[PDB]
Amino acid sequence: MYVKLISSDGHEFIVKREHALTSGTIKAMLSTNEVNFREIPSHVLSKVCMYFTYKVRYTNSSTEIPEFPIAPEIALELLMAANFLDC
Amino acid sequence: SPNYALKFTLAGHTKAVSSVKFSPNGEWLASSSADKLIKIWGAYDGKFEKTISGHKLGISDVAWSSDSNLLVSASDDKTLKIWDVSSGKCLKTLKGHSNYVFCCNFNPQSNLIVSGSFDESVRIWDVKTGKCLKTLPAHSDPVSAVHFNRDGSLIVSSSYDGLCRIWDTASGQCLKTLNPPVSFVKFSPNGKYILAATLDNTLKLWDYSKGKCLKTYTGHKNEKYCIFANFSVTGGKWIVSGSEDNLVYIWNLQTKEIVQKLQGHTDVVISTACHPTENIIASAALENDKTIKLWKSDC
Amino acid sequence: GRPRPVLRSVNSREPSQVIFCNRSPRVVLPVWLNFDGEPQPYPTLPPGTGRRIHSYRGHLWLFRDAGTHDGLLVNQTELFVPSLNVDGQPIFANITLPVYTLKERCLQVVRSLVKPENYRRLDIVRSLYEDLEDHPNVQKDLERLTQERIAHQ
Amino acid sequence: MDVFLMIRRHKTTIFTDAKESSTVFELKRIVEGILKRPPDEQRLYKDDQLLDDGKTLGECGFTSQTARPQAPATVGLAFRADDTFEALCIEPFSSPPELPDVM
Repeated sequence: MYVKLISSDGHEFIVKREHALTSGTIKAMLSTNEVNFREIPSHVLSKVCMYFTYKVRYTNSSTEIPEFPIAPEIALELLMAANFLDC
Repeated sequence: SPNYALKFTLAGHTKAVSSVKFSPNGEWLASSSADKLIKIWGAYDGKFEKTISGHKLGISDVAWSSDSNLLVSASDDKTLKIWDVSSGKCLKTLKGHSNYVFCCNFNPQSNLIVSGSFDESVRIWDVKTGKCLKTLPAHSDPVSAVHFNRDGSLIVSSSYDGLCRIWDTASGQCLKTLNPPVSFVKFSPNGKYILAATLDNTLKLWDYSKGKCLKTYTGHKNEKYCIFANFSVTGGKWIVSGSEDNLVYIWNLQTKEIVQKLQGHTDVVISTACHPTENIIASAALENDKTIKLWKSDC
Repeated sequence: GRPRPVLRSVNSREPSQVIFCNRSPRVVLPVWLNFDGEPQPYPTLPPGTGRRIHSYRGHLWLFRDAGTHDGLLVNQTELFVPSLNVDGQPIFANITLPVYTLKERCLQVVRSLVKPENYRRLDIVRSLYEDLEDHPNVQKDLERLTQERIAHQ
Repeated sequence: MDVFLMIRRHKTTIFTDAKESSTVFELKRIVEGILKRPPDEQRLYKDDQLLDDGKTLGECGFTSQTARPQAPATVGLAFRADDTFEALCIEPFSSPPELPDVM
């Protein structure tokens, strides 16, 4: 199962349903398999999807975990997205 | 019960006072301090007599030769110094420990010095040459006290390893061991017993020949600092010790009852000494106090 | 009489040889809980390094970023307790990053770029100001772990 | 050795994983399941380079070090229908604003 997450500027992100369900906000919005965000732009939403992949891969993994990188230029909008998404 | 009362306060040091010792001839009081100085006082009137300087870091301990002419000091600078009391001249610097030296003593003949160190060794030194004769390495934690018995044929040492070890002076080999850190030990003036303190608010009297604990003294506070205790035998027979509640405790040696608590210091009383012929106690306290007190009793 | 903190080392006096192995990109501060429950900082470990150290059975350790005090994991959990060595083998304490929430990672980055005085100059809701100002602190985890250990009783 | 990918066409981005040993063809089978176009109607690219169906993802330069969960590598996707080939076209993502004064 994949879901489609659509950014404010219309970019479509197709991600595993289990990954998207990292966010309780997305879970609520899913209750189509698509979610339209009104204010999260593509450069932020793409970074959020990378987070989901990272979280699911490295959770419970009992291996060395790399840092999740965040560039300064994206940090403040990503924080706002993360807060809204509760992830 | 004795009736010790405060007679003098000696306020010459500028940091914690670590040790006070009366000269064997009764005339003087030596004090040592974190301020790197030794000071000499009149034993009976507290009159300042001289300062002795030369250590590079704080001094933990001082001890007199049997003839009252020499002092040895143990310092944080990893050395001991032998001093001429009359001149104040450093006759020897004893180099060999590899960390702070906490405790020192002459033997009764005063041809030897014993020392104990944070480096977990006990060392035996030649007084005449200053050479280290033996290094005794069996403790596995800082050594807190060292003391010769009455003919100098035995050394007793105590350590944070929880052990009191009796050593054959001649060979250096350990003859006997007597679990909280042991903070203090010394042989009794008669020679039969050992008095040991541990950081569980407890002093114990040991028959070391028999390996048996005869008395326990409590009521005081001692969980952090290595506090020096003493036998008082010039009048009645008392055990004397400082405490972390800033008091000097005096116990009846046989009944183990607290007979006096001497009030006045404003910090941990780390050191007590008893005069060899008169009923006089000296006490010394840490950084919030920095003074020596002299107390006197009718018994 | 009085409660003592549940999170404190046991004074076992039974030695345990441990390898602190820093498998994180952070400079790591080992924190030892003393016998009264007070946290004591130990020497730091650079990223990609490891050290054989002497501890004791039943002693309690935690590990934090030395510069920011972000919490780290040790053998995939918050606390490390040495056990008895078997067969001459040291015990590994593998220190790693947790999987932080994205929000916490973002807070870490924004904190590293903005002086605390200037947090409220950023154009975000007040609750994110308070989130930024709520810096990591070993006492938080001690409180949280104690509450969790009580809930399994 | 897992590899983590963004498969991108126009304004669509698929997040998926494969192995370094996975073939390019096998990646098209993954795409088929999501987008419902068979492998022979797909063309996959690395940058400007059309990828050969038989080559492994590792042989094309997608490695565990270059294609990580937190920084996936991009694969371009273009479709074909019968004799009409679409060119590769990937719309860029939005841009962040100016870095605030206090950062």
